[PDB]
Amino acid sequence: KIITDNAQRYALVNRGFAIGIKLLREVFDAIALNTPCIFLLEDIHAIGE
Amino acid sequence: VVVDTGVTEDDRLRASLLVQMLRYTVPFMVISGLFWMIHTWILDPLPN
Repeated sequence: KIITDNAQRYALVNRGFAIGIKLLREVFDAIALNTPCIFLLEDIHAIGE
Repeated sequence: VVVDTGVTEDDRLRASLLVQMLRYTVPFMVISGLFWMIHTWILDPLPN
């Protein structure tokens, strides 16, 4: 089974507060519950410049 | 003429053996179900 998600959906910031950047750790620790699995994450430069 | 049957002692002994296995089949399945409930729970859980 495979899980796919894009990174632009988590570069949401307002008032200097990045909301999605903990949404991401939440989805990570959810991936960690459905082993064995492949997690895709595309265009990481959106949160890696 | 020698009149015969087909129930020589061997098949009777094999039938009694089968009956004995049938008598044993239930407690063994009970203990196996228990062991595998335990092994699925603790001795071999999911990794995370």
